[PDB]
Amino acid sequence: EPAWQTRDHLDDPVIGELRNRFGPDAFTVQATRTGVPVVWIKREQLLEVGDFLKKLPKPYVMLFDLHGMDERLRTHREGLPAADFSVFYHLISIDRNRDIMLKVALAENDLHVPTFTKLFPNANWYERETWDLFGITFDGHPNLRRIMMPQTWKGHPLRKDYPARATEFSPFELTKAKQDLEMEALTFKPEEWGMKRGTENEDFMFLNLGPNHPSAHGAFRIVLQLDGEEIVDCVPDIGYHHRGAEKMGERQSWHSYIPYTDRIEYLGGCVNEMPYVLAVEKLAGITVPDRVNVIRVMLSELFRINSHLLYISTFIQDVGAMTPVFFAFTDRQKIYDLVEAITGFRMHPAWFRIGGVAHDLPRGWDRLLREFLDWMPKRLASYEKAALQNTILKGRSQGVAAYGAKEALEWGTTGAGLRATGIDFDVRKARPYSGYENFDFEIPVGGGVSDCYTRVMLKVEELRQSLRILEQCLNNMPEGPFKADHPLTTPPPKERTLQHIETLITHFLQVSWGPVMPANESFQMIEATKGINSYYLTSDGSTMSYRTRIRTPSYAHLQQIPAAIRGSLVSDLIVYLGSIDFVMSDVDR
Amino acid sequence: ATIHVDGKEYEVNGADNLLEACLSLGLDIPYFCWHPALGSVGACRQCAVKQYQNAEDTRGRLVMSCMTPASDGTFISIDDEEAKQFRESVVEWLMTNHPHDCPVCEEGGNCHLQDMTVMTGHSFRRYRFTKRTHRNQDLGPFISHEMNRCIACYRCVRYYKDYAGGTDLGVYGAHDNVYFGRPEDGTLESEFSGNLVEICPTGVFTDKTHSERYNRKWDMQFAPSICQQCSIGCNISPGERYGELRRIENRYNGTVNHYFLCDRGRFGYGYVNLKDRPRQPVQRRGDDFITLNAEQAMQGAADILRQSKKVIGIGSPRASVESNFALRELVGEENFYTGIAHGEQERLQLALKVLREGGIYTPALREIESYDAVLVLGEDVTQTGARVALAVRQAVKGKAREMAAAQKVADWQIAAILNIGQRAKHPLFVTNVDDTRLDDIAAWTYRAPVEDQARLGFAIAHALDNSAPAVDGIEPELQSKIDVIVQALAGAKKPLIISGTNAGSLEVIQAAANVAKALKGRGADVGITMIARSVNSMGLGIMGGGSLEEALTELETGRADAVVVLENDLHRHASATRVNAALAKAPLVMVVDHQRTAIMENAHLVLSAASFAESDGTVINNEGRAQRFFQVYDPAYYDSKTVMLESWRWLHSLHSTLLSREVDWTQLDHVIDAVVAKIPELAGIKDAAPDATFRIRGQKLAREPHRYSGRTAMRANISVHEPRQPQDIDTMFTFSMEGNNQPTAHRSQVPFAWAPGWNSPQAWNKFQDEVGGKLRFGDPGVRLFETSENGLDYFTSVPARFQPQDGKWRIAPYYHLFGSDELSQRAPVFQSRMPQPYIKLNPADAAKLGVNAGTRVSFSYDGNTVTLPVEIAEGLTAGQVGLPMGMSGIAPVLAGAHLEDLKEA
Amino acid sequence: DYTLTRIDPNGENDRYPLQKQEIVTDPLNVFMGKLNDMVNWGRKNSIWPYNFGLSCCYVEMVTSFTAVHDVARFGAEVLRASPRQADLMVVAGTCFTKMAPVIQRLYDQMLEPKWVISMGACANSGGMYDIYSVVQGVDKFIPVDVYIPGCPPRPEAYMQALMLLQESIGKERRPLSWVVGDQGVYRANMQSERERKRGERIAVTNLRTPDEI
Ligand SMILES: CCCCCCCCCCC1=C(C)C(=O)C(OC)=C(OC)C1=O
Ligand SMILES: CCCCCCCCCCC1=C(C)C(=O)C(OC)=C(OC)C1=O
Ligand code: SF4
Ligand code: SF4
Ligand code: SF4
Ligand code: SF4
Ligand code: FES
Ligand SMILES: [Ca+2]
Repeated sequence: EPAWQTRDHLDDPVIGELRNRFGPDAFTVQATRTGVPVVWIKREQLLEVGDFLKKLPKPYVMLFDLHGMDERLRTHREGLPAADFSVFYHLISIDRNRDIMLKVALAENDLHVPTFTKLFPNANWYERETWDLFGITFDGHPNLRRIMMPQTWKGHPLRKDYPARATEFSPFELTKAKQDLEMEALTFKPEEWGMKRGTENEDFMFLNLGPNHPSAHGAFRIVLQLDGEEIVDCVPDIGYHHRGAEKMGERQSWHSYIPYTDRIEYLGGCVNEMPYVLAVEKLAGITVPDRVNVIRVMLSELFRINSHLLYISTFIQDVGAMTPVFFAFTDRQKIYDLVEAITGFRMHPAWFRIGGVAHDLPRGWDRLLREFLDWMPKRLASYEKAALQNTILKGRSQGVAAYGAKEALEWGTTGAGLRATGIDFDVRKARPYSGYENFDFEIPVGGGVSDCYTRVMLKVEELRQSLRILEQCLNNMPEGPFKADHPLTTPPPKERTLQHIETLITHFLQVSWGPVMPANESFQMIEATKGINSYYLTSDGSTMSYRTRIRTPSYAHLQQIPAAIRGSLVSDLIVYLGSIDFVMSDVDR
Repeated sequence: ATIHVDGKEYEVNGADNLLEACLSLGLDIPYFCWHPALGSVGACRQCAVKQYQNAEDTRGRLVMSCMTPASDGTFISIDDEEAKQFRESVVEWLMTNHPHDCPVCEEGGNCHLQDMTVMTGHSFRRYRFTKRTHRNQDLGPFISHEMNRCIACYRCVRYYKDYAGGTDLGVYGAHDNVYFGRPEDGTLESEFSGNLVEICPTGVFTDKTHSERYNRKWDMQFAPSICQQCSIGCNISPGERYGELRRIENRYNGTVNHYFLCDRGRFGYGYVNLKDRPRQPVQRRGDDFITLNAEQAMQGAADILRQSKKVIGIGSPRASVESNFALRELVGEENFYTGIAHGEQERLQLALKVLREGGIYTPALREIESYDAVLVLGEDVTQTGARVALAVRQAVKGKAREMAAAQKVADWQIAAILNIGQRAKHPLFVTNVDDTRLDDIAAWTYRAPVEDQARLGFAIAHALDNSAPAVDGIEPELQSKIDVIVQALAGAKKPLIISGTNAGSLEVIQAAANVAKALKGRGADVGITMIARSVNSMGLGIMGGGSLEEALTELETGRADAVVVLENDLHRHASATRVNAALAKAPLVMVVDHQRTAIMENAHLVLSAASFAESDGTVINNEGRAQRFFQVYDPAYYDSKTVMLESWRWLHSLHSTLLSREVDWTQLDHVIDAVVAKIPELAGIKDAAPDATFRIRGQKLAREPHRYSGRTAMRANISVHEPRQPQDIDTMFTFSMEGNNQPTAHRSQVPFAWAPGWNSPQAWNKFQDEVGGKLRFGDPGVRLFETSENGLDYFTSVPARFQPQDGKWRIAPYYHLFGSDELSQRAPVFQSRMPQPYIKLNPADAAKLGVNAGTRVSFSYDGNTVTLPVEIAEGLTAGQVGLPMGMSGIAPVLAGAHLEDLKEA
Repeated sequence: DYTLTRIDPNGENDRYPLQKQEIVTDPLNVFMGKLNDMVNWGRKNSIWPYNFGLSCCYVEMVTSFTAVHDVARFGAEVLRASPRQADLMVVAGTCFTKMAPVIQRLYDQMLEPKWVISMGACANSGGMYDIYSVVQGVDKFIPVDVYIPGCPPRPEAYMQALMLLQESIGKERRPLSWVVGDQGVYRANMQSERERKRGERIAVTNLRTPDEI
C-alpha cells in the first residue's frame, strides 16, 4: 500500500482519547493525504481540546502551525462542515512522534475565534498574521495588529476577493504626502506596546536595530528599549520582506510555482524545493524511484552544507573575526561549481520537478563531487581551530541567549536550537522522507542548554554529517530514471515529448494549463537548513493551488527572540541574531 | 431513475443514456463521437464503463455509456481497472496514426482529443510503426482542412448532413483510410458550416479567419456578447488579443442558440479589425481635419448645439437600446427619428403589434424545434434569420422523432430514429419570390410575388376560419395546394407561422397574422415568429419615432439646422442623392459611428463610437428578448491615443455639456435606469443582466482565463512600465484573470467555458444543469412582453393580384447570408464569399428584352443608371427583376419598388 | 548626447523622484576639462558601496565581496554602513511596499555624488513577484543608473555592472565646486549594451550540449 493514499486516521490513539473525552458527536474526522489526523472541532470546545492535548500522558507540547483558510471558493467539500472560513492548528507530540491538525469552521459574519496564546505562547504572531491576511479576529489576544502589511492597509490580502497582482491596483506612486503618511505609520509608538518610555532616574533609549543594520539579516527591525546598554524589552517588527508567496501559490500552476518555492528560504534552494514537490507528488499519487531520491538527497545536502557554511561564517563575522567568511564563500563557490554543473544555476536552481528532476546528471559530476569532498574537511578543521576554538569567540558565545527545552517547545523552536536543548527530534530520522533511511548518518544533540556556541557547534556537526551523506551517495548512486513513469509527472521526459504524440500532448497540456491534481489536502514536513519547513497544499481539483500554506522555522525563532534576550546587553542580541540561522524571506514569506 | 455509479446512488432521468446522465452529475467519462445535439452512435468506443446487473456481481460487462440507457437498477463502474485500461487503449489506438502536430495546430489548448488523452492517463507510446497520412482539400475561405488529425469519430458528417442538412460533406474511403470532406475542392455552401470547427474534437476543421491571426485559448480575452449581424440575437463569446477581435466562439444559451451559430455571425466579425475605423473625435474646419480628445469634442459640439435653433436625432437599428435612448434624450421626444424608412418602420411596427398584441405566443429559438407544421410566408429565413431555418429543420425531423418514439426507441438513438423515419417528415410550406434553401425539406414551395404570397396567406386564413376575409380569383390548382396546406396545418398540434419585415410587404405580415389568428381560433398551440432586419430593430420599433423621410424633409425645409446621426450610413434606408443633399444643406452634421461610412465627408463632427466588441449595451432580438452584451477589451490599453467610447456615453456626456456646461461620463446602470424610468415598455432590460455591483462571493467575473500570459511583456514595446489593468465600472466583469469563472458559480453570463480537464468547447458540459439542456441558474436575457389576454382582429385589406405593368419592373428582393448585412460585408474575408452582383430575370422577360445570361443591362433608379450582369432565374415570376439587397449601391429599401428604363447596355 | 538633471525637493513637485531631466548637449576650457577628467577618474576608480541589503541579490553581492571574486581589485569593497560615507546604492533585493519609504529615506540620506544600481529582476521591475505588496521596480521613485537582469545575477555580473557604472561616471559632467558654476548634473546618453553586443550575439552558432559538463 502506497504512502500517498487517503488515510482516514481512525487508528491513532489520540482519536480514541478524544472520543472517550469529548464524546462521539463532538468532532468530525477528515480523510486527507496529509498523513496527519485532521479533526474538525467546534469553536466552543477549542480551548478544552487544546488543554486535553496539552495534558496527555505523552502530550502535544508544540504548536507547529496556526493559520486561516478561505473556504468560500472551495467547490469540493464533501465530508466537511459548512464553512466560509476555517482556522487550522497543527500540533506535534515529540514523545509519540505524532501530529494532529485541529480545524475550526467560521461563518463570514462571525469571524472570531478564542485566542490560543495562553496555551501556546508562540500563537501570538500566527494569530496576528491570520488577522492581517484573513481578517479573522481572535478574542482575548493582547495586541492584535497587522504584522505583514503596514498599519495603513485596507483589506485582507489572502481573502479570495482580494486582487493578487500589483497590476490590478494603481502603480506605486510615491508622493510627499504618501511618504509622510507611511513614515508616520512606520514610526514606533511605545504607548501602543505599553513600553512606558521613562523612569524617574533616567530616560529609556529607543533604538531601531534594522532595517539598515549590518546585524539584521534582511529588511526587518528590532525596536530596542534600552537603559544605558541593557535591553529592557524588544519589539521585533517584521513584514518588511513580504512577497505574498502564498497568494502567489493561489496564482501559479502546480509546475510554475516551483521557482517561487525556491525563493522562500534563499540559502536553501533544493531544500526549499523538496517539501513542495513531495506534497504535490502526494497529491498526484507519484512514487519516485530510488535514483530520484538519491539525487534529491544529494542536492539538498549540498545546499545544506552551503547554508551552514554561510551561517558559520556570518556568526564568526558578527562575533568580530572577519577572515573566515572569505574562505567559507570560496567553499560555497566550490559547491556552486557542482550545482551549476548539475542544475545550471547557482542559488535558486528550481531543478526539482513533479515526479523527478529537470534533467539527468551530466557526465562528470562525480569528479566535482570528489573535488569538493577532498577540499572540504581540511578547510572546516581550519575554521574550527582558527575561530570556533577562540576563547574570545567562546566568551562572546557561551552562555549568551540561553534557553532550555521548555522554552524551545513553547515557542516552536526547531532545528539546531531544539536539538541543542537535548531533544533528539530530526525529521530525517523521525519521519524519514525521500529515502533517507538508506543513509548512515548521526543526529547531533546538545547537553540541555541552547547557547549561541552550542547551536553553532551543532551546525558544524550537521555539516560533517552532511559530508558523510554526500560521501555515501557518491559511492552508491543508482542507475535508473530521473523521472517517474506516472502520467502526472510534470513535465514528461523531453526526448519522448520531441518524438511521440502522447508525450507531446501531455507536455502541451501540462506546461500551458497545468497538471490537474485531484481535490485533496496534502502535507509534507522536512528538515530545512534552518529548521523545519512544511508545505500544506489544498487542491480544489484544478490546475492551481487552492491554498498553499508554508510553515517556516525562522518565524518561530524571531518570535522567540524577545523571551530569550530580555535583560541582556545589545552585544548578546548581536550574537543571538548571528547564531539563530534566519533569513527574512523565510520569516515573512 | 436510480443508478449506482461506483457504489454511490444517483437519481437520473431514465430517458437519457448513461453518458449524459453521468456527465450531468459531474462524473468524467471520456467520449468523442457523442454530442448533446446530435445523439449517440457508438462509433469511437471511448465511453466504456463496466456494467453490472446486480449489486452482488464481480465480472460485469464493458458497455458503451452513450449507447446504454440510464434505467433503474444499473450498477456501473467508471474507474474500474478493466474499463480504464480499455479507454486508455482506445486513446492509444487513436494515437497510433495521429501526427506530431500539436504546436502547429490551431486546436492546441482547445482540443478535445488532447483533453481526453490526458484524462485517460496515456502518455507512453509503444507503437513504433508508420502513421497514415492524408491530402488536404480547400474548403473555402472560412474552414481550413487538415485531414491527418482525424480520429474518425463521424461528428462532422452527422452534424453537417443529419442536422444542418448540408449536401457536400461526407465519408469516403475504407477500413482505416476514411476521409471526411467534399468529393472535390470548393467552398462548403451550407450556411452553418462554421460550427464544424467546434463540432470536430480535433484540428481537422479549423477557423481560417482565426488562423490568419492566431492566438491560443488561454491568451484570448473573452466576453459574453450578442451577435449583431441579424435580428436572431445568438449569444456569442468574442475573444481578442493584442487589441484586435481574434475569434467569435459559440456561447451556450440553452434558450436561444445552444450549440450552433451561422456563418455570417461567426465569420462576419472582420469589420471590427478594420484600420479605417475612427479612433478619435475628428472635427472638420474647412478642408482641414483636426483631431480632438473627448473634452474638447464635447465642449465644441455643445457650443454649436446651443448656437442652433433645433437639433434632431436619427438613430439606427444597428445601435443598442441605450445609445438610441441617449440620442432621444439628447434631442427630445419630438425631434427623434428612427433611421429606417417609412415602409420599413410600418412593417416593423406591424410585426411588433402582432407579436405583443396578437395574443399568439412567439416561441424562443430552442422552442421552434418542437413545432409540428411550419408555414413560412415571404421570409427567406436561411439568408436573413438562418438559425431559425436550422431550428425549422429540427422541427421538420420531429416527425421521424415521434414515429421512432412510438416504437419504444430511445430519444438518443439517432441512427434508429433516422432509420424508422426514412423520408417522412413534418409539413413545411415556404413562400418566396424564388427557390429557397429549405426546399429540400419543404412540403411545398410557392414561387410568386409578395402580393400573391399575401393572397395565398389570406386564402389559407379564410379556409381555416370562414370569418377571415376571402380572396376571390384563385386558380383551382392553387386552390388544391391551399387546401393541402390547410389540411396539414389544421391537423397539426403545434403549428408555427414565420414571417418578417424582409419580404418588403405589409400584407404578407397581415396574412401571417390572420393565419395565426385562424389557427388560434380552432384551439391550436399556434406560434408566430417575425424576423426583423437588424440586431436591434425591435428595440427601435418599441422606442419608436419618426421615419428617415421625416428627418430628411425636416433638414430640407430648414427647420433643423443640426442633425445627429447615430451609427447610420443613411444610404441603406433612403436614396443617396436625397440624403447627401439634405446633409449638405444642414449646417451641422454630427455623426457618432465606429465604421467609416460615406456620410462622413459631409459631417461637421465625427464621434468615434465603439462597436459591440468595445461597448456595453442591450439589444432586443426578433422575439422580444432583451439581451445584454458586454465589452471585450479596452481600446486605449495598447493604443494610448485612441479615444473611443460607448455611443450612449458620448450622447449622455454631450447632453450634460449642453445643459450644465460640464462633461459627465456616466455609468451603464444609470442609462439603464433612465430607460426603465422613461420608457415603460422597455422595463425588462433592467433584469437582462445584473448591475456592476454584482459579485460571486465578493469577486468579479474574469474576462480571460487564469493562465493568461504575456502580462509583463505585451505592452513592453510601448513602455517597460506595465500600466494598471483597465477598470470596468459599467459591468460586473473585469479586464483581468483576477476574477471568477467557476462552472458552479451563481451567474447566467458566462464569458467562456473552461474546466479542469476540459479545455475544449465540451467544457460547456460543466456549466449546465443537464448536458444539452438549460444553462445552470437560468439562461441570460429576459422577455420584454408576455402573450396578451386578447388578440387582434382580422386584417381585411386583401391585396390585388400582381399584374405585370409594361415598362415598370417590380423589384424582387434576393437576400444573401453573405452580403445583405451592413457591417458583415465590410469584413475582408467576406469578399471571397459574397456573390457577384447579378440581376435575376425571367427567361421570358430576358427573351423579350433580347438579353441572354451573362451580359450587362442598365437600369435607372433616382437618377442612378447602374449596370448589372444578368442571371436567368426560372422560378422568378414574370414582370419582376431580382435584385440583391444590401449589396454595393442596392439598398434593402429598394425591395418592392419600381424600375424604369431597363435596357441592355 | 547628454541628459541634464536638476533636483529641487522644496519646489512644487509632489511625485518622486523630485528632479527634472531634459536632453542637452555636452558643455565641454584648456584646463577645466582636464581637471574634470581627473575628478571623474578619481570618482570612477573609487566607488564605495552602501551596506544596504533587501533580499537574495544582496547575498550574491556579498559573495562578490569575498576572496573568490575580489571586487576589491576595482576599489569597490569598503562597504560603509552609513549613507553619508557611501557613494553607491545597490538596491539588491525586492522593493517591498513597506520598505519603499525606507529606501527613499536612505537614498535621501546619501550625499552628492550618488549612483544607483538596481540588482535583479525584483529591483528592475518587480520580477516574478507581481504581487500586492511589491513595488514593480525601484525606478518608480528613485533614479537608477545601472540595471542588472538576473535572479540573482551572478557576482561577475555585479562586477560587470560596476564596470558599466565606472564607464558612465568617467564621461559625465558634475559641478566641480558648489560656489562657482552650474549645479546641474550632466549624464551621458550612452549606447545600450544590447545594440553594442548584438553583432557578437547574433553570430553565435553552436554551443556545448547540456549532457556534458
Ligand atoms: C565585505 C566583507 C565580506 C562581507 C560578507 C558578508 C556575508 C553576509 C553577512 C550576513 C548578512 C546577511 C546574509 C544578510 O542578509 C544581511 O541583511 C541584508 C546582512 O546585513 C547587512 C548580513 O550581514
Ligand atoms: C583621504 C584618505 C582616504 C583613506 C580611505 C581609507 C578607506 C579604508 C581602507 C581600509 C579599510 C578599513 C579601515 C575598513 O574598515 C574596512 O572594512 C572592514 C576595509 O575593508 C573593506 C578596509 O579596507
Ligand atoms: S488535433 Fe489535437 S491532438 Fe491532434 S495535433 Fe491538433 S491539438 Fe494535437
Ligand atoms: S474530421 Fe473531426 S469530426 Fe469528422 S470524424 Fe474526423 S475527428 Fe470526427
Ligand atoms: S442567425 Fe443572426 S444573430 Fe445568429 S449568428 Fe447568424 S447573423 Fe448572428
Ligand atoms: S531578483 Fe530573484 S534573487 Fe534577486 S531579490 Fe528577487 S527573488 Fe531574490
Ligand atoms: S461516446 Fe460512446 S462510443 Fe463514442
Ligand atoms: Ca465599458
